[PDB]
Amino acid sequence: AAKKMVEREEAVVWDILDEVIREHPVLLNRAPTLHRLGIQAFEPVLIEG
Amino acid sequence: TEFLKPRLVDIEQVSSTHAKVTLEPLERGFGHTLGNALRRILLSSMPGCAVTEVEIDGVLHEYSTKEGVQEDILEILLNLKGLAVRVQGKDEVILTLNKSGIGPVTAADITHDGDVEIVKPQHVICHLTDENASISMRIKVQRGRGYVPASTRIHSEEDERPIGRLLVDACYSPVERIAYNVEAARVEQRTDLDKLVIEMETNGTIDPEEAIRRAATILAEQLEAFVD
Amino acid sequence: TEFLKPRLVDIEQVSSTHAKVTLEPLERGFGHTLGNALRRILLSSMPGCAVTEVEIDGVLHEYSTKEGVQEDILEILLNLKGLAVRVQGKDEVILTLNKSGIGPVTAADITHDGDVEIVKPQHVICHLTDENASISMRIKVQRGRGYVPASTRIHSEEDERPIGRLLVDACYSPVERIAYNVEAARVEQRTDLDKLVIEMETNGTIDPEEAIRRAATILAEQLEAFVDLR
Amino acid sequence: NGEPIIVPSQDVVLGLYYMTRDCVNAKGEGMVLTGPKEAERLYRSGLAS
Amino acid sequence: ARVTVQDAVEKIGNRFDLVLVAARRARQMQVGGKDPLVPEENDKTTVIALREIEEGLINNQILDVRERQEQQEQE
Repeated sequence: AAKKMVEREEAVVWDILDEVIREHPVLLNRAPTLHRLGIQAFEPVLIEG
Repeated sequence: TEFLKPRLVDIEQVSSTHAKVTLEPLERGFGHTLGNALRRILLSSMPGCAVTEVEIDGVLHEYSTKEGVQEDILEILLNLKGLAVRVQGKDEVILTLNKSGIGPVTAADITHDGDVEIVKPQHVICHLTDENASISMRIKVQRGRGYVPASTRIHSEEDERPIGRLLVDACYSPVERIAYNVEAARVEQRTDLDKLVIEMETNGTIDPEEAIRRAATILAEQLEAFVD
Repeated sequence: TEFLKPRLVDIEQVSSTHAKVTLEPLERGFGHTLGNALRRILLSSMPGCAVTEVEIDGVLHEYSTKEGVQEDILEILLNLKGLAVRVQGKDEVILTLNKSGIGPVTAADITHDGDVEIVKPQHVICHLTDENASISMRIKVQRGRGYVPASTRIHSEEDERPIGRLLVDACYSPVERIAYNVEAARVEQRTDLDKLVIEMETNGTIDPEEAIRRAATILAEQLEAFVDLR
Repeated sequence: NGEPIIVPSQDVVLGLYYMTRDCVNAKGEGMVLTGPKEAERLYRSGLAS
Repeated sequence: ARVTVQDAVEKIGNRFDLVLVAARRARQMQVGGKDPLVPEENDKTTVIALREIEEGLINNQILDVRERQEQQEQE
């Protein structure tokens, strides 16, 4: 039921995602990660697109 | 064909002369419309009164110097321009201040009539070095709207004023700074909306929400003609 | 408070589409404020009718062809997306276009009802080449604002779709170009007043004084949130 | 090297250069202002460049 | 610490000990269900534990004597 509720993409799923994302960082790697600062962690904000 | 009305969600009152009207949500490309319209009205059209002309003894133009003071007459002109006065009944009041003795001269030292008052009495005017120094200035207060500076004031005037009269920029409108952003809010389906954040800092004589409401009703009464 | 109020004094029609309008008198400095605000509102938020669903007989998808015509079905859908309709009473109507014979298919060949007015009688759609060819499309004209595209309308449609209801994107806004000018007003006792010369360019379907009235009501009802509440 | 890596780059730099450079007699030179608040009020009103 | 944790760095002394003690506290909040002593303002456990250490209700030896105290009153 959780799998199909995500794969139906309900508004309760969008609200739950908006609560999960809140201050939980992600690492934006770029390769070729030459020097040390090629991995930085950001707190994501949601956009469409 | 129905439009989104907002709710005014926040007045974060930082100080008594500071506000931040967080405001959400508007249609896509309407935050800039409301913000720019209010900003131009609040800058160059909001009515109010301040000091325009001042006649001081001991000086003949804007680059002379009276004794007994640390600061010079450009500084007394600038600190005079910073003074925020409100006039209730009339619109052309002349005021006169006289100060002698060891100590600074503040805004509470002025002689006031029944119609005028000072919104910040501890706002400094000048300082006095000599106890024998007797400063005297004839402070005229007109009432206009917005901002008119002394440069185009002296370009626009033609009548020969008596020597000793000093021109100053007339900060008629009571706001000091308004600058907004437009952020992006979200109604549960459409993410394309936008949220207004209007910042405002004024002088005395008004409350920032009163200035915002005044500008809004100025524009509404301006557009009151051809509506349905 | 020594302010004034403006009125629409002279409304000249240069043509049926391109038409200027004055505003008089405006206060000092207000000209660019009202001009830019009316520009943003008059370009974003005007209601106009447009083509939404096209239903051709014997045509399944939009990437097919049909013998007898010259322009393909994507070309027909683009030339129908450019159409300019003015309805009066309803908010959703269905037109009909039926024509046979060799020659171009103008927009003036649509068998119109009473409350629909097609304001471009030289808008070409098809070029029928065979005399034994026919074309019978049934257009659907809604009414809205902004830009609502085919992807979002297929996502948001809760109903089913029979094969043949080809979905055309909706360009609802009938205003295409608008410029304002702040001249010097000719006031017999004042020199510090100005006029606003808004130069609209419409789709032919919207009446300019009605458009200006609606944009003014939109601006006033948006500012009522500032006026009433704080 | 102990020199920061969050440097503005080319567009912020063009904007800050265009802010902090000065002409000779542009518009309203030689005025006296209470501070940044009155100066930015002047610039957004357009009475001084 | 919701934008920069340098105040918590000055409170602890070292980034790795900061991560270790904040991980200890966040694990205690997610497993043990202990109450966060700073008001949470709808935040996650990691930023709550960093804000706890940043305020100064918890250090390493403070958490150590606290866990030892609940241990001895449990036994």
